[PDB]
Amino acid sequence: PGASAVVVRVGIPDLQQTKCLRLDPAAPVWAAKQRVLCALNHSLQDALNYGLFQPPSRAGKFLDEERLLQEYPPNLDTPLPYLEFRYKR
Amino acid sequence: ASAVVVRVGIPDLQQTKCLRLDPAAPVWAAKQRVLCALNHSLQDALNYGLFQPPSRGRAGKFLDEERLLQEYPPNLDTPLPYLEFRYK
Amino acid sequence: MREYKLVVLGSGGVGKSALTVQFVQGIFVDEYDPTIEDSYRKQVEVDAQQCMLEILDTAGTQFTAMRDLYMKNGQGFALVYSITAQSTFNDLQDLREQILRVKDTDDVPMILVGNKCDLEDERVVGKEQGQNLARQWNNCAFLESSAKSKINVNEIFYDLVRQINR
Amino acid sequence: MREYKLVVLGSGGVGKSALTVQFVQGIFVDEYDPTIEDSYRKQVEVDAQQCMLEILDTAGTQFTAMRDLYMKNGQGFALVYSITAQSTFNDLQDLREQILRVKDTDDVPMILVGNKCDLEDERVVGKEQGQNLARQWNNCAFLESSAKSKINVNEIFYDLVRQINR
Ligand SMILES: Nc1nc2c(ncn2[C@@H]2O[C@H](COP(=O)(O)OP(=O)(O)OP(=O)(O)O)[C@@H](O)[C@H]2O)c(=O)[nH]1
Ligand SMILES: Nc1nc2c(ncn2[C@@H]2O[C@H](COP(=O)(O)OP(=O)(O)OP(=O)(O)O)[C@@H](O)[C@H]2O)c(=O)[nH]1
Ligand SMILES: [Ca+2]
Ligand SMILES: [Mg+2]
Ligand SMILES: [Mg+2]
Repeated sequence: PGASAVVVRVGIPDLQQTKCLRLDPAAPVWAAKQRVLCALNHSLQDALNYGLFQPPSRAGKFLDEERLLQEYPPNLDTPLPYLEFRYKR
Repeated sequence: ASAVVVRVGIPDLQQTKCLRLDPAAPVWAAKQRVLCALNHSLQDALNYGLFQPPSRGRAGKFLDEERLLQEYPPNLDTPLPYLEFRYK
Repeated sequence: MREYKLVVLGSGGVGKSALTVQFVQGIFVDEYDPTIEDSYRKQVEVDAQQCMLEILDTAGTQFTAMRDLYMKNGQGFALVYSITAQSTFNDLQDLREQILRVKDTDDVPMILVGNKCDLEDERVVGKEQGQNLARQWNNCAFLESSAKSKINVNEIFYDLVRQINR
Repeated sequence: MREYKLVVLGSGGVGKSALTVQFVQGIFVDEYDPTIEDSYRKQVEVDAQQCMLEILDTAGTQFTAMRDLYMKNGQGFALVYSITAQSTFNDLQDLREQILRVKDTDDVPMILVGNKCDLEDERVVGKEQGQNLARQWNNCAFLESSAKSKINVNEIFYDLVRQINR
């Protein structure tokens, strides 16, 4: 990790927020979720039950948290890659 | 609604930080605040847990992450309550 | 191996944390997260001796009971202002007087630090102002630094170690 | 993550190796071991970006075949003299001209370094000599450094990096 970063817009529908964040492509998905949690300023209940989620480009899905973020290629519609943070339980 | 100041030592970084923690929220959420205050300086960060170190009449133990923070009475050693962030 | 208890003090937002994290970790903290009290330990080589530095990064004046315990226990002090805020420079005088009261003497290892010297366009405190203040503090050590540019960062802590050694 | 090819030049004994090792490893090399050619790689953060510095520490002004190679491949050059030795200062003009002739332009990232500034009792080269020289070198960057005191060491290499990014 460490060498690079990529800007990704992250939508949190339960907060009706989106945030653009720098995420580490060579880090696990769980560390990208860690960055999203630290950007929300503890505004989420049961936040640890939320997971990063790829919208349909089709049909969506939660990202495997053990995978490196770069294992999920970006959607090339958007100028910035787009992910969602949704309740996973 | 509430907040209290807790001194958290991270032995693997050899650093300590005073943080405002919510006693009425679960321990995992107090751990979330510790994580956010380290930026990303800790490798393998999620394998760390909040730990009550040994002190006077008190053995060391990892805090149960599903209990509310306030269910662990603070140690009486220091002016501020003291916890550590330790690898598992 | 000897230990040195160093204390970074100053008003809020001047760069106390960024100077400390720059020195200890080699990264620049672009965020402003208000500190209550942070401690760092780091082993370095100073004048060919291995040294254990204990750096206490403190809050902005807030926490007045805590202040007396880190003033009694610190061996050397970095007094930090920002060259872009006059108010943070004026606050440094009552801060040094409190170190001298608590320790009962004026021979206290000390360095005055004007931080954010990379922000020339926003300079409000001229360099000569800082040099004059250091001189009236019993010819105190004086540096202009930049945590963002990594200019004169380690020089701050190495000079306190040297003052402690002498 | 970009790579920066930095070259440290100067006559023998001015402190080319000590500066490099102080910056790379954080220790002071008290020995004088005559250098043929050493290289070091170190990942550092400069101006919020991770950078891979490759630092080439050269022989005296000597091993001519290698000298032509690191002048064509180097991106930034630190020209080092000792403040205790006037001849090592006089030696630098020729170097600066050799570099420019090989690059075929005067727009070459460069920094002039007066090392051993801790040795005030042995100074023969005034700071203003180095300032005037640097001015003649199209307002070249200029620093007085001490590899022994760790004063203005990282500032040398970080300034080269900023020059290359421009
Ligand atoms: N341009 C510039 N900005 C700086 C410099 N140092 C700190 N800053 C910024 O100024 C703000 C204040 O930084 P802090 O280090 O948090 O200041 P502090 O309040 O003295 O430190 P604390 O102990 O945490 O309270 C931060 O956003 C820094 O990124 C500097 O040298 N140059
Ligand atoms: N007092 C003092 N001595 C220094 C300083 N820097 C280097 N020296 C000493 O000067 C001698 C020569 O240092 P080197 O770093 O080997 O000089 P150099 O010939 O330019 O380096 P090479 O590329 O290895 O040949 C060594 O004994 C150093 O310890 C300094 O900043 N202050
Ligand atoms: Ca330095
Ligand atoms: Mg701060
Ligand atoms: Mg040598």
